[PDB]
Amino acid sequence: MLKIISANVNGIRSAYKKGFYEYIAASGADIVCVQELKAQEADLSADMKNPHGMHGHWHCAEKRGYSGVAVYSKRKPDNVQIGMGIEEFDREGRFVRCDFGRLSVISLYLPSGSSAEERQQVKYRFLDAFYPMLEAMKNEGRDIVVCGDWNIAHQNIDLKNWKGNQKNSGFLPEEREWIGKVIHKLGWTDMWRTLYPDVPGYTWWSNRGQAYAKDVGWRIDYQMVTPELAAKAVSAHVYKDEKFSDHAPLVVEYDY
DNA sequence: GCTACGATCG
DNA sequence: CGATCGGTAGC
Repeated sequence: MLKIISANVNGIRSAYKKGFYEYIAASGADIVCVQELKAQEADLSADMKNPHGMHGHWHCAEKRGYSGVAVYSKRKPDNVQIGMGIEEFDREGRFVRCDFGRLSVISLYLPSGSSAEERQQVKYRFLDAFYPMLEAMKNEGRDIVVCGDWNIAHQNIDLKNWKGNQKNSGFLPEEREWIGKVIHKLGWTDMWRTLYPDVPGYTWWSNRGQAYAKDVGWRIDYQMVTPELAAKAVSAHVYKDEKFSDHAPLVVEYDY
């Protein structure tokens, strides 16, 4: 079985002190896509680049302790693409792609717009520039899994307080509509929602109040999958036995 | 300190 | 409903 994990680690150095390194192996994952390294290559230990002898490819931001994504895999990729090919966003290290024969897996960290209006605008620009990339990849006809933190909840079921967040970055009408377009217009499959139509499956919880304790969370981490491979998905779960971050790892198993 | 990233309650 | 009520990671 092909096990792919998507985990926003909220600082790889921090997560490695919480037991995330051991989790990489114990999970039995074949491919692990991580987001928010919050570190540059020089700050990464050998074990943070190639954990447990796994191959690894990362894209770090130009600013220190910020963003950054990576893809670890037991198998050696026959091709690697660091960045979207758009400087505006590659400055922030938000996109990595690895090709494994007929398969391709991406680690994505989509920009947040909650800090300020200017960052919301930047986020919308990212949607504009990434949408055509999703359409192209979809047209490749090959098996593709885009894991990562998309920073958008799609429907009411995807967050605890949908009524009160309709004017907040992450659940704005325009954003929800964008996700909807990716799924239906482009034809991508929200793997979790298709596997478990009724299960909320939150993957993130705010630091405010007692959000985590009360399970006041959002589902903003995805594995968007192409049709053929999506139909081969057998199960998935949000790992919460341990906590290495304010995000929880999203695990999906495929009958390849 | 800084940067950067909405649950609670009146 | 609108007003106010931010913990964390790394610099």
